[PDB]
Amino acid sequence: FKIDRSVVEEFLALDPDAWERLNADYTARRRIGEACRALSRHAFVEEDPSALEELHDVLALIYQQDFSGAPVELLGCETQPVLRDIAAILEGAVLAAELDSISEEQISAYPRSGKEYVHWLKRVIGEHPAAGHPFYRDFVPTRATEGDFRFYLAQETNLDPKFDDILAFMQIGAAPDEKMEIAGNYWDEMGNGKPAEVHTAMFAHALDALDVNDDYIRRNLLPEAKASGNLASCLAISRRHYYKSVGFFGVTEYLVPRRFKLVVDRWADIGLPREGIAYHDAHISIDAVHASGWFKNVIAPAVDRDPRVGREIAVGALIRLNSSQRYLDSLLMHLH
Amino acid sequence: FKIDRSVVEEFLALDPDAWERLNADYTARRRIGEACRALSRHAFVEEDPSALEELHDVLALIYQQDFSGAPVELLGCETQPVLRDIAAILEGAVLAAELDSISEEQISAYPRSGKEYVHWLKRVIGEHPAAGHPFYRDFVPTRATEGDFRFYLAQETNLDPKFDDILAFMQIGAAPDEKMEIAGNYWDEMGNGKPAEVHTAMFAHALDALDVNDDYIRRNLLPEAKASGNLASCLAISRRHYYKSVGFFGVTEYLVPRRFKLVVDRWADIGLPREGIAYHDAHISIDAVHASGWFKNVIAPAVDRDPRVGREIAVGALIRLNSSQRYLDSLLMHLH
Ligand SMILES: N[C@@H](CCCC[NH3+])C(=O)O
Ligand SMILES: N[C@@H](CCCC[NH3+])C(=O)O
Ligand SMILES: [Fe+2]
Ligand SMILES: [Fe+2]
Ligand SMILES: [Fe+2]
Ligand SMILES: [Fe+2]
Repeated sequence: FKIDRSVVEEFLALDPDAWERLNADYTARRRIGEACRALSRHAFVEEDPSALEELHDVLALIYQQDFSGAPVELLGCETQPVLRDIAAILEGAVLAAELDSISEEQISAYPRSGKEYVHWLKRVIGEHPAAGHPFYRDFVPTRATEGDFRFYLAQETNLDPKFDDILAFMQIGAAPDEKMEIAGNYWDEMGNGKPAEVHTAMFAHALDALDVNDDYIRRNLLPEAKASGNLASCLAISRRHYYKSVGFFGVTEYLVPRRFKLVVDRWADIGLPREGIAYHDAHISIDAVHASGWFKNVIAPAVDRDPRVGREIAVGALIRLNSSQRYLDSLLMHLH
Repeated sequence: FKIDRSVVEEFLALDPDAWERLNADYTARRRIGEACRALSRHAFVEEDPSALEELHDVLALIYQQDFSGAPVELLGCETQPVLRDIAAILEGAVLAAELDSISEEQISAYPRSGKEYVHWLKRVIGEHPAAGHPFYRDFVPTRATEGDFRFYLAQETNLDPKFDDILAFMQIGAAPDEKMEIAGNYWDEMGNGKPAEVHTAMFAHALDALDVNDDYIRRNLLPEAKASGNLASCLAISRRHYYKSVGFFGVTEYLVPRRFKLVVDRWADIGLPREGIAYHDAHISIDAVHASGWFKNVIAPAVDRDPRVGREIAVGALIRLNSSQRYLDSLLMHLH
């Protein structure tokens, strides 16, 4: 028995009684798990490109159930016993592969106090090529066309359309200082209460401005873009990945202003719809404040509370940087 | 093989390799599930009081992992395959028992438009005895002592200490109007950014004012209080329970002002610490606004979007009312 996206699609078509029957059958569930481990092996031991994309198509479908409003037809279907087993197996393989790229020396030399840790982390980020990737530094200012930006924005649907809920998952159970900062960040994503300023709505308008429609996205989404989106989902939704999440989205906020400024200037230079740039325009200022608040009020207090979490935060930062690098290298390569 | 709280405690003591070994052994996992179904039968078919409390002690331990910041020692432990199977089985039994108390006629006669549905729901709530329970209407104004309030507050740790995260879970994936309202409610729970006004912090101060310490809570928490807390957790953390959640916490906001006004007036009448009443004092005004916003901006738009969800919202409201009734009846009975 093989597992792939269509198999999980079929699962999600079952009615509530079919799900209950599947959930009671641990022989069928063992078979599902074994199929997941085999898919994992093809994806990350063999590194078969098709199996890797299949694995991320499966994870993306499951996270869709975690992150999207459930349809009325699914309300009685107990999907957690099977979907969480599938996600645990494929996630474990995805994360083991990220960790294979991270050395112990990268994640252990940090100072064991909060303010010092922030300086160290900013330096560690600055050394990574993703912090100044040529897609933003060279390709965008000098060559990016409307067709380029439309392809790029399609990749970016992996993260931006769900940033508010990533923050809402993350802050669950967080200590007070960290929680307060993530809460204020979430409230900013929610337009501070003004529907026109909600960030997902403004991102959607940029997508409409370049006709980044759902079918264009489906055809053009890169495997590395899928993996980036899946990593962000994976880390946000488990409490135990919280400190990884802190590093992963700390890097994210930190890098947005330099990246979006390059996109915005080029977007205006080639006369693209001023309506669409509003999303990126906004974040250039906002995320300088978000990055500063995140370092000062999330990362530094967590490290001061328990310096052992500096290692987790560093892992999550490097996961963000490494996966961003693979995504931008693949993106630039497809854009020629 | 039997399952109980201590067995799940032992699971949570395993190291990451032990969890990985357990997760790969579907024979051990089948045995765990079968033990859960047997515990369920004792709890809800036999209605053995001890098995029922054991079942809710197990669920409470699992939800603790879902809602609490993970300790550094647990960060590498993949608990989802087993804990989610246990939760799915015990939850299914808890919810089937709630639904046994809900008739089809209760949840089908509603008007299929949002503003009308709100009037109908408010009437349905008004007919339930939990909407004017004698614990608040008779016992509190005339007899409640400091020792009574301390016992009561211990029961209330089932819900209030996690209300902000219940809202954060709920709003995941919500449609825009509903999301905006839940977001503003969450931001209010977060003191609108002022740490002194964060609601969990003010609830904790009321607990300190009466010495509602962790050991007092552990000894005095009633089984119905545990079930109330577990219901709230169960509904909030699954997307498919969202519309139940909408009814469950809609009833919650609606009932707070009348309930807290009675508690506050009596608290002041018997000279208890003015510091502690600040929590309840605040909510009397705030939750009149929260209830109005919830009906107008969560319930009515959801029903106007898809009237089929009126049935789910009604189920969740009645689950709240029924479980509140059992909890307050048991509470009043223990207070003599
Ligand atoms: N997609 C952006 C992050 C935007 C964060 C959402 N507010 C990036 O990869 O740089
Ligand atoms: N424990 C309260 C609900 C308080 C809601 C938290 N802000 C009740 O049962 O009425
Ligand atoms: Fe944003
Ligand atoms: Fe931001
Ligand atoms: Fe509150
Ligand atoms: Fe409220």
